[PDB]
Amino acid sequence: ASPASIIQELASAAKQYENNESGAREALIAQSRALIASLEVPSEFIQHTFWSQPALSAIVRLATDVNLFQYLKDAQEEGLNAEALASKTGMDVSLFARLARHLVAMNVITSRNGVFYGTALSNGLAAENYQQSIRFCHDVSRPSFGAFPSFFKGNGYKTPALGTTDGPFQSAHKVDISFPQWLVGNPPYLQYFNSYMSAYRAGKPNWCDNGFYPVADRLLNGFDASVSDVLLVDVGGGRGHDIATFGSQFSPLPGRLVLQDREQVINSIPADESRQFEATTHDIFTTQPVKHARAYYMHSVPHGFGDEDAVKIMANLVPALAKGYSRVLLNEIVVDEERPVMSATNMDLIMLAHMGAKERTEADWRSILTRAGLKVVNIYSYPGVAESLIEAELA
Amino acid sequence: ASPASIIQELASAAKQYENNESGAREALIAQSRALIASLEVPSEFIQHTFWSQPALSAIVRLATDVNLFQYLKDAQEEGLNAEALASKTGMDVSLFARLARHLVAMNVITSRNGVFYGTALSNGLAAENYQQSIRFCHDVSRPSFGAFPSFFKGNGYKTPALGTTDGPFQSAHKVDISFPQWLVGNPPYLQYFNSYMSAYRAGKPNWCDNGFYPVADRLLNGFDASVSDVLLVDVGGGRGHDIATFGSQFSPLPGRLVLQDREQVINSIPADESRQFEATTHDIFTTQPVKHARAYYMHSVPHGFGDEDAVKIMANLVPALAKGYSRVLLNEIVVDEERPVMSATNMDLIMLAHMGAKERTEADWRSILTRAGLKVVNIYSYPGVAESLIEAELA
Ligand SMILES: CC(C)=CCC/C(C)=C/CC/C(C)=C/Cc1c(O)c(C)c2c(c1O)C(=O)OC2
Ligand SMILES: CC(C)=CCC/C(C)=C/CC/C(C)=C/Cc1c(O)c(C)c2c(c1O)C(=O)OC2
Ligand SMILES: Nc1ncnc2c1ncn2[C@@H]1O[C@H](CSCC[C@H](N)C(=O)O)[C@@H](O)[C@H]1O
Ligand SMILES: Nc1ncnc2c1ncn2[C@@H]1O[C@H](CSCC[C@H](N)C(=O)O)[C@@H](O)[C@H]1O
Repeated sequence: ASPASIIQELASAAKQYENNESGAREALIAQSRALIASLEVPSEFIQHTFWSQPALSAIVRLATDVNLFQYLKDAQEEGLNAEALASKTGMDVSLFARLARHLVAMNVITSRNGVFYGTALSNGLAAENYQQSIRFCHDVSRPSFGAFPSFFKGNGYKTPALGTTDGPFQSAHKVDISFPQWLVGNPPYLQYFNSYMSAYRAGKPNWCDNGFYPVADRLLNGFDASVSDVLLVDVGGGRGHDIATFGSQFSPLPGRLVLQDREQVINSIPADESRQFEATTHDIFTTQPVKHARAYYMHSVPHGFGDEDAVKIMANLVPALAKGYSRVLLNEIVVDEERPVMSATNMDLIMLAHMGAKERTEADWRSILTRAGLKVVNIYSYPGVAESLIEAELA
Repeated sequence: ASPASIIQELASAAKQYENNESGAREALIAQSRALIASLEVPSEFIQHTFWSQPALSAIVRLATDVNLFQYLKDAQEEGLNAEALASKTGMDVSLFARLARHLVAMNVITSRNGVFYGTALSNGLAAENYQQSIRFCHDVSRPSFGAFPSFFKGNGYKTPALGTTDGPFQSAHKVDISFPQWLVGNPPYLQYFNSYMSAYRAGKPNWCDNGFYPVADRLLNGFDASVSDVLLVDVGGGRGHDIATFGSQFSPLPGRLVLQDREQVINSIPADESRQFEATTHDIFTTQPVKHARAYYMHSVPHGFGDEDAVKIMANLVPALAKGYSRVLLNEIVVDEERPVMSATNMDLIMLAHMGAKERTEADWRSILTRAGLKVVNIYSYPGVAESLIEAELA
């Protein structure tokens, strides 16, 4: 694809974005990235990859220490010059200006006549769940990626055997314990991860949104309280962000919403009397205790585990499924390995960097499900979103 | 700015690029990066900044250990599938494909029907000087940026006072010596750096190219061998790539070209009977030994030093200058703090993370030059080129 060819494909993607077609925003972004690569000389690729981006990561991390994005949000259309922001942040003015000027250059904040102004991005990054995501990513994930070359040279360029305890995460952070055990042993990073989970794919269509999975036809239609008064269980749902969205979309609810996660996660949920779900403790490596519910939902859970654990996780739902009633809803990335895209590779490498795990093709998922005693009904996807929704049933 | 307005500017700069207008390639990349910023939601920014790019850096680093880009260059348009490259690189084929698919998604290589192919980018990165740049950047510069949050938290968010010994480089690499001393004390990174200086801005218009600095009218016109038989001294020219480029564009040369650097750099230059310059050792903090030359040229040298040192560097040329004849040519970034651009913020932060130094405005440079006993004749710039060309003369 020549630059002239990409310029045309970008202009055609822009028209579809203007027509508000699904995924056209994401397609317009990917055409813009392909155009950059077709134009940059190798020296510019070196400067962007190893100068601009590591410095951006460092400054954005430093932003969470000094309240930078919160000050620019509160300053609104007025903004703040370098002297003002240096005074609020407690920073040397020349230091601040130099760092903020990289943010301007990287399109994270804007400047005009010496004044700095928030963006929708920087205003969005001021929220506490993004603050804690930035901290987790820079303090925890970044060193694991930095250790890929030495670790894989040291292990013979082998895929980590057990995944849980012989990967780049353990070498970077100088431990011989698994990443979940590391989380529990290294506060505040368990809590940052719990906040992070409400942010890693936010602002994208949800599995249950309109045009994606037909929730109303498959779940609400035919829901039967004589079989079970539970409508949906979110197995591994974290603090509940996902099940909370579902409840808001499909109210009045005909049955209960049950959140399941580990006790340390469940205890972290802020008390709210408007809550529509019941926050419960359940370990996915034991048999599912809620019986015959209309739907059992997982999002970004078995993708962190090897084949045997992924088969157990799914098989532990089987004893609770009511034949001809209970849906198994697996909300996970399905790798199309003939068409690689960044949404899948990002998560696959994040899975390698933390859990020594991997993302899966439709064939791999079909195999884990069949071994678990389940079979696929249908797979649903939506343009622009990373994950698919695999509906499964008792084999 | 609005996406629909960036869409038009991108299309406008596309027309300018297809007319081969100066800097239009660089403006199209900039408009492409601006559109992506206007479209990406914060969660996508998080995944790109904190997953895609650190993963990209490490895979490009790992590529230099297993001869990847070279194998893809050898394969030319035939390419290699995952099993073949895994065999050649000595990696598990599953691990290789996962890492190679991120290079595909990030536009570093391409894929069709399970075959991977090199690009102009990956083919260019196979060259040794880029291989060593990659090694330097991921091993040496990467941890320096990674220590920015903790270092400036600890030092009070202050500019490094001395710069050389009190910076994030010393904090990241657990030393209290200067970066130049660290280089000498940590082979092979000195020589990696020396190769790196032929790559960090390669493929961009040089100061002496057509439409930039008028070398012929200012230097060749009026060259007077009765004053001196030396046409140009490159003060701090590394292994001589810049002075070699100059000699080839302006042959047959009317006078001598003299390179000056540290002996540990000069004695790393491959012996070459076709070379057009004389390779000499000279310390920029001693008086310039070559007397009355037509030009004394500096590229990316005093930007690495504080004000007092940079004055000495420029001042040490003054005793050698022939009044009304000798030109001083300083080829450095001139920061426009009314217009932040990646080309200057990149190298400014690079200067901070290695030398504790900074890039300078036109006011800063004029003040240093005046203190050195010099005055500015003119300042030359070129669309899309990071550096300017400041011509100075005896005050
Ligand atoms: C409370 C306790 C007993 C132990 C800790 C339990 C725990 C949090 C375990 C981790 C389980 C797991 C599948 C993690 C796998 C996982 C993701 O899925 C997602 C989306 C992300 C990351 C990740 O590691 C990540 O770094 O960025 C997003
Ligand atoms: C051999 C010896 C005795 C001493 C070592 C002398 C030495 C190499 C000192 C370094 C001097 C100096 C101004 C360095 C400043 C400098 C750059 O300019 C450029 C373009 C780059 C970097 C950099 O640090 C960098 O990291 O990426 C490109
Ligand atoms: N053994 C276990 N039992 C129950 N939950 C577990 C578990 N191991 C990991 N988890 C949970 O699985 C989740 C994976 S991250 C996914 C969170 C949420 N489903 C979302 O997509 O936003 C985490 O919340 C983690 O606490
Ligand atoms: N004290 C000193 N005396 C002479 N050269 C020095 C020096 N300190 C640093 N240098 C040289 O200054 C150069 C800075 S990097 C710039 C290299 C080259 N001018 C280019 O633009 O590509 C290095 O080659 C380094 O060896």
